This record gives sequence, structure tokens and C-alpha cells, in this order.
Amino acid sequence: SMQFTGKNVLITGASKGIGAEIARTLASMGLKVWINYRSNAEVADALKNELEEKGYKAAVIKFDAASESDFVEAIQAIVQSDGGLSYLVNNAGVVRDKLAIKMKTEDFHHVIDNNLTSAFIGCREALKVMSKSRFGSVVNIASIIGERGNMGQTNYSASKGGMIAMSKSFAYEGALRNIRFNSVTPGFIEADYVKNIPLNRLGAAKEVAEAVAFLLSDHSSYITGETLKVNGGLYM
Amino acid sequence: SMQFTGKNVLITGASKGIGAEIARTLASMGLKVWINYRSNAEVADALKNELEEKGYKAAVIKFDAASESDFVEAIQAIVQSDGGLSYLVNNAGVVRDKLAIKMKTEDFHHVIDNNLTSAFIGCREALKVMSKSRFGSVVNIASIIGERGNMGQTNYSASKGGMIAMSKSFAYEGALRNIRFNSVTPGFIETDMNANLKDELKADYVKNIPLNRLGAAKEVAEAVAFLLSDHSSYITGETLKVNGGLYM
Amino acid sequence: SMQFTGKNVLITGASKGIGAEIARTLASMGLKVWINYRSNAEVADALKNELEEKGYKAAVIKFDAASESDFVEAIQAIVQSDGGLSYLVNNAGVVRDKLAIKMKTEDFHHVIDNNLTSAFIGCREALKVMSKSRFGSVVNIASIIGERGNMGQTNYSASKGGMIAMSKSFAYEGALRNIRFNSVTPGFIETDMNANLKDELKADYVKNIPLNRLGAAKEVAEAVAFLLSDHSSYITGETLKVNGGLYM
Amino acid sequence: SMQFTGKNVLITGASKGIGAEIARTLASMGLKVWINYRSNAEVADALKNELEEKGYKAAVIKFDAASESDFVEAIQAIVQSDGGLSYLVNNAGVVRDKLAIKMKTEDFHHVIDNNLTSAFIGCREALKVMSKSRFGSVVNIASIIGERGNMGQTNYSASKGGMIAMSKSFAYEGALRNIRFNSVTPGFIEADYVKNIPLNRLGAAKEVAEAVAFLLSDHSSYITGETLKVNGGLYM
Amino acid sequence: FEDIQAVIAEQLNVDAAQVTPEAEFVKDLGADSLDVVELIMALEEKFGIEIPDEQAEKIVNVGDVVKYIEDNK
Amino acid sequence: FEDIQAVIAEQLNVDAAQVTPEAEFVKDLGADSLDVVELIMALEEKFGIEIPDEQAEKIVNVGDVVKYIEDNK
Ligand SMILES: NC(=O)c1ccc[n+]([C@@H]2O[C@H](COP(=O)([O-])OP(=O)(O)OC[C@H]3O[C@@H](n4cnc5c(N)ncnc54)[C@H](OP(=O)(O)O)[C@@H]3O)[C@@H](O)[C@H]2O)c1
Ligand SMILES: NC(=O)c1ccc[n+]([C@@H]2O[C@H](COP(=O)([O-])OP(=O)(O)OC[C@H]3O[C@@H](n4cnc5c(N)ncnc54)[C@H](OP(=O)(O)O)[C@@H]3O)[C@@H](O)[C@H]2O)c1
Ligand SMILES: NC(=O)c1ccc[n+]([C@@H]2O[C@H](COP(=O)([O-])OP(=O)(O)OC[C@H]3O[C@@H](n4cnc5c(N)ncnc54)[C@H](OP(=O)(O)O)[C@@H]3O)[C@@H](O)[C@H]2O)c1
Ligand SMILES: NC(=O)c1ccc[n+]([C@@H]2O[C@H](COP(=O)([O-])OP(=O)(O)OC[C@H]3O[C@@H](n4cnc5c(N)ncnc54)[C@H](OP(=O)(O)O)[C@@H]3O)[C@@H](O)[C@H]2O)c1
Repeated sequence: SMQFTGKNVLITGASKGIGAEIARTLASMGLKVWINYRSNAEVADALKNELEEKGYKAAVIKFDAASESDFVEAIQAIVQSDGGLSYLVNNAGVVRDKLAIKMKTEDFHHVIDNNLTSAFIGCREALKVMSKSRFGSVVNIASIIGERGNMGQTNYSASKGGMIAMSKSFAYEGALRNIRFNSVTPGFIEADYVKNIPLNRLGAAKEVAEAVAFLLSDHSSYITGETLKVNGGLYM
Repeated sequence: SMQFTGKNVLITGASKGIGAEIARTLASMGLKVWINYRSNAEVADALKNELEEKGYKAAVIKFDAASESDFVEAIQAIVQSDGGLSYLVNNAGVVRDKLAIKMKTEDFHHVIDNNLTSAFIGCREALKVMSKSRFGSVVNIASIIGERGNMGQTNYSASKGGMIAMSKSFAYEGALRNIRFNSVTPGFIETDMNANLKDELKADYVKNIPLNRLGAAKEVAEAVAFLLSDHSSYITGETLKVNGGLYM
Repeated sequence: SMQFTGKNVLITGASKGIGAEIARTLASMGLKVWINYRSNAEVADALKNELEEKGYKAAVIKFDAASESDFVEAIQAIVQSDGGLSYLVNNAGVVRDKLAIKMKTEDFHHVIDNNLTSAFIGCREALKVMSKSRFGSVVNIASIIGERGNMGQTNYSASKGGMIAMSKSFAYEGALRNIRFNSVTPGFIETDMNANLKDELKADYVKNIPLNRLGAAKEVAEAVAFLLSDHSSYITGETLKVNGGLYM
Repeated sequence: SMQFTGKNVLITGASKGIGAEIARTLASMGLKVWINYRSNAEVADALKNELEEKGYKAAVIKFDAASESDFVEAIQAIVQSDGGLSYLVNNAGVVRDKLAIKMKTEDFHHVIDNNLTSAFIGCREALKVMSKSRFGSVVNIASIIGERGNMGQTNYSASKGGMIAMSKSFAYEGALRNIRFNSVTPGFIEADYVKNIPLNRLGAAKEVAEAVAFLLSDHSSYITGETLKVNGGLYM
Repeated sequence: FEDIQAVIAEQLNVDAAQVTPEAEFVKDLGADSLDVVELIMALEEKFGIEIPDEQAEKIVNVGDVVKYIEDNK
Repeated sequence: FEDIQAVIAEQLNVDAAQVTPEAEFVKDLGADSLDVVELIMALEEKFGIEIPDEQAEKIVNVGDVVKYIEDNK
């Protein structure tokens, strides 16, 4: 457990994987989790059935991370459900990995608009909602690639690295009302590459979730604009 | 001067300012420069005429670097004209600075496609055309906000940081055939982007540069030249910083 | 609170300031803390008495962390007392700030052996004693000048940067047995190092922190706690930054 | 070739290897090189015999990089030979690589005092000599290890990383009289590790030398406090 | 006007006597920037609908907000 | 004194009339820091030998450099 002065969190793309279990962890710490799905709701409902069976608070929502009006409408509906929003985890992510010579401009705009523009909308809405309350925390999930780069991921790396830089800029803008923006760059998360990780194992999603939790927490209070490398030593 | 195995460079958005200086600098070092212009070609044309009256090889070309097909056909035309392209400088950049709460997504995409996406098209076509000669140097013009971040600069910061990360990835993709990609992070550089700016907000930056002065576009240009030259033949994927100490 | 598989931590130079807060913070989270003191033990002893009257496990210990043999014997004594040592925080730090032209090498070595060398001895003995249980977390207290650099701060900057690089190397050496090393780069932290400092030079920093405030030692302490806890079980060799935005 | 507003350079540990050929390159660009040796002079003399046979200007000097008085006396003697000093290349470097458990405090102080303290002396002397002239450039040779770290090099990595941080601080102090301080981190310089370098080859010493030359040059005029990664992509 | 006085004065800790119709927000009422944008956004919370950028670009005094709001009423 | 006037005034672009024996270097003659250290170092170039830190620590006016130099003569 950790302190959380805030009350609820919204987690984009949280029906499965990492997203699902940031929801699962944050709810275990007493926060109301807003699990976002984009296509099916059988799995997102199953997640909050697991949650509420365990006595935590969960609630699902449908909206495309890429869409400004859908995301904005949503954030609005959560504000008037719960009387405001406290924390955001910009998690929605997709890849289309190709060599550059085999990659077109659409294979690039997809990953940009769908990995990066979503996070821009989210952080800007964060500024908007959390200003009166003078409090909040936002965490963008980035990658190790947004830092070192990878062969075959010219679009994914651009999207993440831009996310990190923008995120620093959002931290600048949100500090004036006591809002923290930070970034988490996971390494490889669950086998050739294991030899390259010093901890000699694939990171589990619960570790990335607990890192996000520390960042949203009040144990990160003077931490803004940082980029938290959760890679087991894969990049230093 | 410096020492280049290559012959020709393409420099996007090189009609004025920083890009104009990179063009002059590489022209004076024996390279044949391909100045690029989006709209008014009078300024560009004047730059080429200056370079040619100095006895240098220069030539103007008009695409929108954010347009894929335009960029591809102009690089194809350059290959057909000079028998190949050696060096690329992705310089095209625009800024729209607004607070994030007043910023529409149009103002985000504007900066993303202009500053980031054009660089992607340039790097890919550079791979394509330099693959065969297995030789090449590309330099993307990022910014210090691509690294540090800034206020009212969410779109610009996103574009520049994406540029740096994607440039690293391109260094990996093209290293095997000796195609080197690198970046440059200028500090406060006294060109058109910065002229119209509050004087007491501008004197706030001279405070934080240890070199106590505004950087000139020629000083960015010469670092770009060094990264293109044969001297940096073992430097790929570096994000060389030219801010006079404003960031370290 | 947080969640620690370990039982005990050794925190060098924890009698007052930041180190005092890391000690309080870990004591309140169920860990048994070993406060360290170089000279006057009255302050340390008072800190332990405070922690124990809160119903916490604390104990004071006196080495000079720059002395190899002293450090080794005190860690050996801790192992003999508690049956092993789980966590380490290399916090001992001193500053002598002078311009480089007035700085003797005595003033360089002073800061090097106090701030850098003690951390090395701590990290090595942590490897030694945590190797057998194959579990452990060490956190070195670097600084923002370890990253950014500063004026009149050549010795301090050297020591902190060396700390970060050496801490990365220790992360490699100890990763295989699940011994994680990490670092912390605080910004302006309102403890004894900074109290006696020009007020109009000190208000020059509030300008450049976006959070618009001086950081408290407890806020550094809780980040240290998170890096020690079981939450960061996949984080080794990170240089986590706690400067309120002063550096990004 | 490149511009050099200055006149002479001093290069510590320049009898062989990298050092020898920074001397060899800088002299090829018209600068007077001061080749420093510490033990034998047969090789340092041989270097300047190669140089002056080729029509460049070279001159040898004997002084321990680790010694404050020896280094200070020297810099002084070069100032009154040549009427001043323009550029410095802090190059002297030694390693003693061991696992940490097999490494003592002396195996660490050797590398610190002998890789790091030397560079401190050099940069401080640089401040001292070059202040009146209001001009100069200093370049410290660091490493990739001073950046990412290596297993078995806990002392070498500390020395280099501290060198880089101090060097940034020297850049702060020297900017007030127009003196630039910068750093060069070479990768692996002349075979298991070749697979890890993207350029798929060991870097040659001439490349590190030409990087140092660009940094000392007037093509680096607004470049101070930077850390120039000459690693072929090994670390990004 | 009276209500506009009160709301702008609440919005940035300023006494009602400060707000004279030619009191600039930054040079006079002492405001940063985002605070002004938020003031505007606050004044659209009295439904002056999207007083457009063109007037955000043209606003600096507090008589400046009587205009563009009685216009967009 | 006259020569000390001239050399300190040369050292940091200041008119000889500025240097009155209680003219502080930073608050009055307007100096940064390193410049003062260098002034001192310049005054040891007239061989006042190592006017020691204890006096560097105690120096701020220009009557302050008549002292410690007529002392260390
Ligand atoms: N797993 C790794 O190795 C790894 C490594 C580094 C970082 N990361 C990052 O960590 C985060 C989670 O990764 P992950 O493994 O969960 O990816 P994942 O396993 O594919 O799950 C990502 C989720 O994001 C969703 N998403 C994409 N665009 C969306 C949008 N516009 N609106 C809503 N949801 C959207 C996907 O939705 P759909 O179901 O519609 O696809 C999916 O639910 C991402 O930001 C990813 O980039 C992952
Ligand atoms: N000055 C600084 O402080 C600073 C520092 C960091 C980086 N830089 C970089 O410097 C570069 C330009 O330097 P500058 O600041 O001096 O800017 P500038 O004076 O505006 O020069 C920018 C040029 O790029 C052109 N351009 C923009 N988009 C283009 C496109 N899609 N295709 C072709 N040309 C295009 C311009 O547009 P028009 O046709 O509209 O004239 C203009 O000629 C940019 O990449 C910027 O990102 C600036
Ligand atoms: N405050 C900041 O802004 C800031 C930010 C960056 C990092 N930190 C780090 O904070 C740590 C201490 O925090 P502080 O700034 O609050 O300093 P402080 O108030 O001086 O606390 C430093 C403590 O470390 C002790 N110590 C020094 N050398 C020691 C040694 N060899 N063995 C044992 N103890 C030793 C002290 O010496 P005595 O016996 O002489 O009391 C003192 O108790 C340092 O590592 C510093 O490098 C400070
Ligand atoms: N080669 C690589 O792979 C590599 C990698 C990264 C960076 N570097 C760095 O690049 C620089 C040159 O490396 P290198 O390959 O030339 O090392 P090297 O081949 O061993 O040559 C280094 C030279 O430094 C000299 N030196 C050491 N301490 C000295 C002192 N106090 N005074 C004078 N000379 C001293 C050595 O002198 P002695 O002859 O007395 O030993 C030797 O002449 C060093 O800073 C090194 O750390 C090397």
C-alpha cells in the first residue's frame, strides 16, 4: 500500500496486460479505477468482476484514446460521476514494426496518432480537470525504445520519445497548479533477449504497475518530469 | 574547411535562417548544396545566387517535406540529376507555441507533421538511395526542448523528442551499410523563430547560458558539417548538443 | 507505508538532515535502522530515542565511512548482531565549494574520499554480505550537480558523477544475485548544507524550479524507500531524479 | 584541416596509442603539439621524429599527470616557451579491472588519482593560463563506461563519470572567460564485443582524435559541457 | 460589471478596488499567463460562448472583458 | 595607493574616480567573483606573496587591499 491523497484514476487501454494490472494494483491501494476498453467489454467486465469480487472499486468505460471528442467527453463524465478526477495513466499503446524501407507513411501515422496523440489529449485534459483542485498526478507509459531506439521500430520509437519530451513539457505547465507529469520506460515485459537483461529475466507487469503507482503516489511529491527506467538494467 | 567523401547534400527548409547557414557552410566546403523552399522561392534563389557568385555549386528545389510523394520524387530527381545523393540534413521545422489548455489538436498535428514526419520521410528515403553506394550521413535538426522540454512547447517538444528517438532507430537500421544518422540540439539561436519575442523574457535566457551570448546559425551549421564530414565516421546515433551550456 | 522483504538497513551519515529523514522514514515502515554518526553522537542518539519512543527499531553506530577497515568491521558487527544486512543507503556527503583557481587538491580529495570513496566501500561490502542471501537493495545519494554540473562545484560534481557511473557498474556486478543498486539526484533540498547561503542567490533557484518550492528531506527519503522496497524489484542501475523539475 | 584560432596544444599521456595520434592529427592541422610522456622517451621522441620528418611542429615533455607540482611547473614552462597555451587534451588513462569483491581500496585510489585527479589539475591549470587571453578549449577523454558502466570496472567507471561531471562544472567556470570544456567517450578502440557495435567494427584511434579535434576547433564554438559519444552506436 | 469585478478578483487574490476598467491584468492586477486563460475560461462558465481567440488575443484590461462578453451575449 | 587604484581599475573596466577606499568591489565597483580572485592573484603579481585566504576571505573594499599588502610587504 501507499498514500494517495487523490481518489480515482483513469487508465487508458486497461482491459488486458500491463493496463489491466495497473488497474488491478491501483484498486488494491484504495483508489477507484476507471478501466478503459476500446473493443470488447467481455474482458474489461471480467477484470472488474475480479476486482469487485475482491472488494475493490472498479468501473469500465468505452472510448477511443485517439479521438479527442470521445476522450474529452469521457473525462467529463468521470468528473461528474465521481465529483472530479485525481490521477491519469496514459497507457494506450500499439506497434507496427517494419524496416524503414518496407514502411509507409500510414504505418507511421497510425503509431503516432494512436500512441502519442492520445497521450497529448489525456495530459491536456489533465491540466483542464485538475486545475481548480490544484492537485494531481499523470504518468505516461513510454518504453526503453523511446530512449535507446530499436531496429525495425522507427515509428514506435518516435512516438515514445516524443511522448517523453512532451511529458516533460506538460510537467512544466502543470507544476503551476501542483500537477506532476512523469514517464515510465519498461524494458521487455512478459526469449533471445534475456541474455541482455542483467537481472536475467523478463520483467513482470506488476513491477511496471508498482512503478506507476509510486509515481502517482505522494512518495513522488517532488518528482516531476522524470523518466523512470523499469528495465532490469537493459539500458542505463 | 572539412573533408567529405560525399558530393551532394539535400537540406530541407534551407531558404533562410539556420538552414541558409548550413547551406552556405557546406557549399563553401566543396559540397554541391540543394537548397529547399516551400513557398516564396525569391529568398532561396537569392541564396543560390550568392553561393554561385562565390564560385560554389548550389541549386534550388521545391517540395513540401511533409508530403511523402513530393519528397520521394524530388530525391529521385536529385539522383537522376547528379547520379546519386550523399548527405541529408533534415532541417525543416515550424513552431506554434500556445498553452496546452488553448492548444487544439490541429496545432499539435501541425507541428508533428511538419517537424517530425518530414524528418521520417527524409531518413527513409536516405536509407533507400544511400543503401546502394553503402555510404551516407544524415543529420536531423532537433532542439534543446527535444531534450529538456519547455512551457507552451508541448507540440514542439513532442516533435523534437520523437525526432531524436527515431533518429537513433534509423542509426540502427542503416549502420550496417555505413549510413550514419545523428542529431543536433541547438540552444537559443538568433534566427527568425526568435526575433519577435519579449525582450525581458529573452534576457531571461542570457542569464542561463554560461557563454553569455545568443548562438549564431553558422555555429549550428558547422556542427552539422562535422557530423556529415568523414571525421565523425565512427559517430552514429549521437545527439550532439550545441546550446552554449544552457543544457548539460 | 511500503513493502520490504528485508529487515535492516545501514544509512551512513544519518544523524541529521536528509539522512535523518531516510532513517525515520524506513523506521516507520517496519525496518530496523542503523543510524551512523562520525563525530557528535548526541544528535544521532536523540534521533534513535525519538524513533524508539515511537515504537520503532533503531540503533546508532560510529564509523568514518571513508575508512575502509572501520566500515568493514561495522558491517561485520551488524551481521553478527542481526544475522545479516538487507539494505544499504550510501548517504554520507560533504561539500567544499570554492572556485577552481582557489581550490587546492586537498579540497578535491576531501570531497572525493568523503562523498565518492565511502560509497564505493559501502557498495562492495554490500555485495559481500548480500551475496549469500542473494537479495539486497542499495541506494547511493548522488546529486543534481552529479548530472548537470555547477560552478564552484568541481570537486562535488566529480564525486557525484563518479558515484552514478560506479553505481551503474555495481548494478552490473550484483544483478545476477538480485542485488540492485540505484541512485537519487535531489534538487535544492532544505537541509544544513544550504541554510547558510545568500538569500538573493537562493531566490535565484526558486525561479528555476517549476514546483516553486524548496524540497524537503522527507521527500528524498520516500524515493529512497521506494528504491529499497520490493516494488522496484525490476529497477537496477536507475538514476532517479528528485529535483522538482529543476533538471529534466 | 580545420580552423584553430589557437596556437599550441598540450596532450597528456601522448606517447602511444590514442594520445600519440591526437598529437599526430593536431600537428597535421598546423598546431604545435606538446607530447607528454611519463616513462620512456624513446617512443615519444620517435613520435616527434615522425612528426618533424613530415614538416609538422612537435615537442616532448616529461611530467606525471598525477602530480600537481610537476604538471603545474610544466604548463608554466610551456607558457614561457611558446608565449602561452591554447588547447588542452586531458588524455592520461589507466585501468585495473577486477570484480568488486576482489578489489581493494588501493586498486580504486590508483585509478581515481591517476585517471581523474590528473584531469582536475589540467582543467584548473587551464582556467589559470587561459584567463588573460580570454580564449581556449579543453577536452577530457572519458569513456563509454563513464556513461553506461561495465561489470568489473567499478573504479574506472567512477573515474570517467566523475571526469565528465567535473568537466561540465569546469565548462561553467570557464565560460566566463570564453573557455570551452567538453568530453569525448570512445567506445571500443583497437573481438567478442564486435556484435554489439552497430557499425560492426572496432573504432580506430584516428576517429577519436578527429572528434577531439572538432571539439578543440572553432566549429565547436557554442559547444561547451557536451559529452561526445564516439562509440559507433554501442551506446545511445 | 460588479459581478465581473468579483469573479476576476476571486480568480486571482485581488481586492475589488484594484479592478478599474483600465487595469491591465499582468502589469496591473499582476497575473501570470495560464491564470488569464483560466480567467477567460471562467468567464465562458457564465456562458459567454467561446469568446474566440481573436478576443483572447485582444484582452488585457478588465474593461476588455466587459467588451466581447456583452458582445457575445 | 595610486598604482593600486590604476591596476584594480584596469582589471575591471572602472574609472579611477570610482575607487574610494571604502568602495566595495561587488556592491560598488560591480565585480563578479572570479574577477575578484583574479584581482587578488593580480596583486600577488606585484609579489605581495600569497596574501592568504584568511585575507581573501576578509577582502571587499579597495582600502582592504592597501591592508594585507602593506602588511605582507
Ligand atoms: N509489453 C511490452 O513489452 C512493452 C514494452 C514497453 C512498453 N510497453 C508499453 O506499455 C503499455 C502497455 O503495453 P501492453 O503490453 O499492455 O500493450 P498491449 O499488451 O498490446 O496492451 C495495450 C493496450 O492498449 C490498447 N490501446 C491502443 N490504442 C488504444 C486507444 N486508442 N484507446 C484505448 N486503448 C488503446 C490496446 O487496445 P487494443 O486492444 O485495441 O489493441 C491494448 O488494450 C503501452 O503503452 C506499451 O507501449 C509495453
Ligand atoms: N532558432 C532556434 O533557436 C532553433 C533551435 C532549435 C532548432 N532549430 C531548428 O531550426 C530549424 C530552422 O531554423 P530556424 O529556427 O531559423 O527557423 P526558420 O527561420 O523558420 O527557418 C525554418 C525554415 O524551414 C522551412 N520549412 C518548414 N516546414 C517545411 C516543410 N514542410 N518543407 C520545407 N521547408 C519547410 C520554413 O518554412 P517557410 O516556407 O514557412 O518559410 C523555413 O524556411 C528547425 O528544424 C528548428 O526546428 C531552431
Ligand atoms: N541538501 C541538498 O540539497 C542535497 C542534494 C543532493 C544530495 N544531497 C546529499 O545529501 C546527503 C546529506 O544530506 P545533507 O545535504 O542534508 O547534508 P548534511 O546536513 O551535512 O548531512 C550530511 C551528513 O553526512 C555525514 N558524513 C559526512 N561524511 C561522513 C563519513 N565519512 N562517514 C559518516 N558520516 C559522514 C555528516 O558529517 P558530520 O559528522 O560532519 O556531521 C552529516 O551527518 C549527502 O550525500 C549529499 O551529498 C544533498
Ligand atoms: N583504448 C580504449 O579502448 C579506450 C576506451 C575508452 C577510452 N579510452 C581512453 O582514451 C585515452 C587513451 O586511451 P589509450 O588506449 O591511449 O590508453 P593507453 O593505450 O594505455 O594509453 C594511455 C596513456 O596514458 C598514460 N598515462 C596514464 N597515467 C598517466 C600520467 N599520470 N601521466 C602521463 N601519462 C599517463 C599511459 O601512460 P603509461 O604509459 O605510463 O601507462 C599511456 O601513455 C584514455 O583516457 C583512456 O581512458 C580508451
